[PDB]
Amino acid sequence: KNVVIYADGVYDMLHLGHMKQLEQAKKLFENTTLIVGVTSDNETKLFKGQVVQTLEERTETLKHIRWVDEIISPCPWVVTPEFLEKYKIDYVAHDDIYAWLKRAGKFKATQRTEGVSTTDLIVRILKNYED
Amino acid sequence: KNVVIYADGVYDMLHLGHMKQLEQAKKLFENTTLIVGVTSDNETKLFKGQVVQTLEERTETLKHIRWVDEIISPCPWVVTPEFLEKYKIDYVAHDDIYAWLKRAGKFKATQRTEGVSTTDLIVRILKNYED
Repeated sequence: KNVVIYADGVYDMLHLGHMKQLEQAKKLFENTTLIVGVTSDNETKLFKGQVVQTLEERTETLKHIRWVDEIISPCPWVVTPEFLEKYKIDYVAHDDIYAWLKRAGKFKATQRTEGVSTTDLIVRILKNYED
Repeated sequence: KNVVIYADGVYDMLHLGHMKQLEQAKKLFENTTLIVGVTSDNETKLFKGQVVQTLEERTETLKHIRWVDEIISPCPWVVTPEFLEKYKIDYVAHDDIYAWLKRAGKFKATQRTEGVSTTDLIVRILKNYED
């Protein structure tokens, strides 16, 4: 009755927004294994343009999160059907290139989540010292 | 065979340092319940002088951490023997006012942990834009 869920992302400077999203992926069914994929530094740099924490810091941080059952670090940038087969993944959690996942019934959307980001924290601190 | 461990702190802007410390408290024995106490805003302000995240943000964040089994939010600023009795706490994890805990065999130290703090992240980002 166990359902394997895969979610991938950069997970740079992880915050409540990411944690709630991982919670939602984990709770898509009563019995899950949540596998989390953490993109490589060189691919995040090239395809997003920047990355702050190394692959090791981003993976080490996710390890402490309650909902994460397994980590693939680094993961592939693009999910393929062979990847889904090789790891026995039943669904991919995401918040088009993803049309083949929806067409196979393997796409699960995770509603949007606001968190207290590093930016929010800096802004909140500096509001105390200048307008 | 279950051992109840209590750790209290502010847990402002939680990072890897805090997560590793909570891991260490959780793993002090093979079978534990880790209870975590989160200090109140007004007491943290008065006794530490400042606090960034509210009690709700600090508690909500700890809820997502793998090692945390129960949260007392807000917790008392000072641990008393009645508090230990009331919650059936066998040990207090900490990194003098704590001499009575050591004298009773209820004090467990958690070695020091370095993390990638918010400050470290800001500094690392700004090193890219100015010396």
